[PDB]
Amino acid sequence: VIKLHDLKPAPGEKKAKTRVGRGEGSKGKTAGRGTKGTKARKNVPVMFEGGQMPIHMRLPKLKGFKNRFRTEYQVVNVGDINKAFPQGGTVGVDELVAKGLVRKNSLVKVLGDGKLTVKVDVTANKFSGSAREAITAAGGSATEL
Amino acid sequence: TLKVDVKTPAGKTDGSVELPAELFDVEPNIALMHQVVTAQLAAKRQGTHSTKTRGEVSGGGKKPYRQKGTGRARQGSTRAPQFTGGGTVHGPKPRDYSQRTPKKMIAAALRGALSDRARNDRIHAVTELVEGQTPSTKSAKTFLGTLTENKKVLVVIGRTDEVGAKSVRNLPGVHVISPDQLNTYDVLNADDVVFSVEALNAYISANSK
Amino acid sequence: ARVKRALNAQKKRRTVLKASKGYRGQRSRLYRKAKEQQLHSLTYAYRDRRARKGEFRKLWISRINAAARANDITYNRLIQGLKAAGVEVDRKNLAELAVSDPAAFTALVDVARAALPEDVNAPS
Amino acid sequence: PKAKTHSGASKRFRRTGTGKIVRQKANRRHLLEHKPTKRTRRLDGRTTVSAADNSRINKLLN
RNA sequence: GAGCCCGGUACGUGAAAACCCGACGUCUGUCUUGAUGGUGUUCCCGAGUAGCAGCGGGCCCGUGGAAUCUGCUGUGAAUCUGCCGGGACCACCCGGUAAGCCUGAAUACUUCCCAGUGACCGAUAGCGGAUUAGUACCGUGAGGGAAUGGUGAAAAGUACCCCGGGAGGGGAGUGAAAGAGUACCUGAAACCGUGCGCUUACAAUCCGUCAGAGCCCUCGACGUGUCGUGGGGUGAUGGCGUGCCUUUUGAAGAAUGAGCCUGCGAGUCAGGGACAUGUCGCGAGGUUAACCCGGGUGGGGUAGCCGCAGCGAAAGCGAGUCUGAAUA
RNA sequence: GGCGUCUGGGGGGAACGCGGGGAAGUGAAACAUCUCAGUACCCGUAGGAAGAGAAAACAAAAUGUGAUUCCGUGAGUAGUGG
Repeated sequence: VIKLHDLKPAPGEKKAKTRVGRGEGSKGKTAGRGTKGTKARKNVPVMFEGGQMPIHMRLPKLKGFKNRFRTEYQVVNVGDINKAFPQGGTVGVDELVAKGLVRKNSLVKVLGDGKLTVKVDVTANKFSGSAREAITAAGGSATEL
Repeated sequence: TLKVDVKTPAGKTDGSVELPAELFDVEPNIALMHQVVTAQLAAKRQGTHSTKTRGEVSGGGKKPYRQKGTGRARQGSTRAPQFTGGGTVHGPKPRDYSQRTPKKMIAAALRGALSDRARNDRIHAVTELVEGQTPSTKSAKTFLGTLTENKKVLVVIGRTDEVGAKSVRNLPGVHVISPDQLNTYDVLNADDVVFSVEALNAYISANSK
Repeated sequence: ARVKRALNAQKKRRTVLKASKGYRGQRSRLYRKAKEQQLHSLTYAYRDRRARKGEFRKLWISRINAAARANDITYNRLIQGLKAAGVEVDRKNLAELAVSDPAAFTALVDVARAALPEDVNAPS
Repeated sequence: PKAKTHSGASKRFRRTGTGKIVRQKANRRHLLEHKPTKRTRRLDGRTTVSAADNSRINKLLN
């Protein structure tokens, strides 16, 4: 019968905290800081490089813009369809959502990475060429919203 | 699959309650239960400890005396940490100790504690603690003595069972919990668990559904 | 929880002060000076434990040399003769024999003389 | 308070599929007449961040 | 060290009067001289206002291509095919109807009152303030600002005698204890004495350490003192021996700091932060935030977040993709 | 302007609100743009809460939401910046 005093943590799951400045035995009189200097008192900023031009300022900015109007698709490969729908049948967006192939409230695009050998009807937002050929090859249909 | 036979305060068996395997037959996990109860106790603790730092002590807003010429050590304020009556450097401050344990861990720990209790047949089911409409601590104590001879017991009755809750309230080793408030710490702290029939059925229906 | 530093410090202070009994002046009363003197005393003890073997060997060599010269023989020739003769008695018991049993030391001197080569300076 | 990422480091460095940090080579802005086409060609494109600056650039980016 | 001694607790009870919440009324206004769905035209729909220009403020936006909002100075319209906004601007569509006014709830806080709580402090701590406390004291003034807790269960606080001017003490008593006497629980260290044992006035001593004669004490055995798998104290004498810390190439010091003791005095916390590494749950899935319901540590909560496809400045394509006239 | 008669105001308060004025030590390893910070402080005012509040609003072709306020995400993102 396990009681409240029979509860112990997993082996090695707790580790003793290292307390510095507690005598020369463990870490004394310096707490692992060495002798004097800037680092011996407060800190050194990451972006600082000693007065030489930093790597984050002497390099050209990455070219281009971001296109706030970009449309992004959550993708699903035909191999995932094959593995997750062995019996085939109707495949909609929320079937993939239930099967956990795509996120719940996003656009869906079907790609043709895997092997499709089951007659399957897929209704998505977009299809790649290889995905459409793979779906139609197995007798299925590839309609898009 | 373990069977628990319902006992009545009259002393006769009433029926039986079927304990599902997934609720009363899981392998206890010592580390998981330890973490869960530690988080529970941390959530219980209130951090009402505070100390005044060098900036919150009264006064000390002026440099005391001449830095030089005195021949004494240089001081910037009379509230410095080295000064008697000065501020505290790293003192306790009000803080929250609660941990964000996932739901699955808590459920698994409670299931493990319940299964450990059931393995040694420390689970008992009753219809009512005492004859209804009037609390009676003597009758409840006698019934609990008949049920078990252990020191600490846990009584799980519904929030509407006022008579039983009042009856078993004053016993030194009896702790009263509601079926929806079951937790690892309360189960593990108790040698025996006494379930009301409606409370046990409510717990099983809530969990196994 | 606030912790007072009394007991933890008093323990080591008691041990150090007890270990420094018999010292002269501040070295037996005040904890800091007693601790410094404890460092020095333990270092001195560690060094003297190593040096004591050499000191005692030197004393034994002196006694053996005196006893051998009392028998008209030098210490080095006596040692060489003893080594040649195969007697394996060390210098401690040799000095003990010299001090306590002169007859045994005389017999050992005789056997050492017997074991020595005819011409000690010969290139042999 | 949530940590703030670096602005210039974010504008200067990229990440590939396997998390490799990628920068763009300098000396390609102006004064490009005396530079032979091969010099500018070898300065074109993007390279991986050298292991010496990997730690600093990672700390700045995260 | 009390559930059964007391105050109390669980549980029930109680308001003359005052005040606060409701409810029903007197009372007040208000519609009923009213209501409906139809047809084609003139008027009205908030003016020194919108707009514009100059100089500014604030918006992710530091004047920038700078939209919306706003202050001052000039200029200054329209009333619905009117006007404003949809990040310069123009056209089309869409949304709305400025230059008039009120509006409860969800939200922030505690001078003060009530009831509690604490892996908070326990008299150098905790409020500066457990005691005359913002007092004493310091400064003309604004202002600064301390220190001081505990006899005993009950004062039963030592009647009486003696020494003494008293203070103080010795007897005698009270007390379980006066090694509790209003200088009072426990009573450490620094510092100052008294008594005993050893040693010290021919001696150059980081004051100790290793050998060590003698003297004293003590534990056993055997005789009358003498050894022993003994232990202690002090030690004449010999060998060795340049205090500690910091900063240093390097300091026993003639580089720095310390008169001593007792207390206090320095890598801590917050954030679903970032990285790395243990450990646990679940696992192509993991996980909830706010919030709601539980007198709890429990249950719910899919909004999001991280994985699940990459390449390209981007359009875009996609196990490929970019550059490229090119499978180069 | 004077006279007489009634009704109001004046000051205090620990925090919270609104509307104005508004620094510097600091960081940028110097410093003036910038930050600190609309912070510290000052001024005028309330209330038990205050302010805002009923589209001359968002949105993007959805036959879409529908006063204000507050909390969590969005997100340290889009951007902005000697």
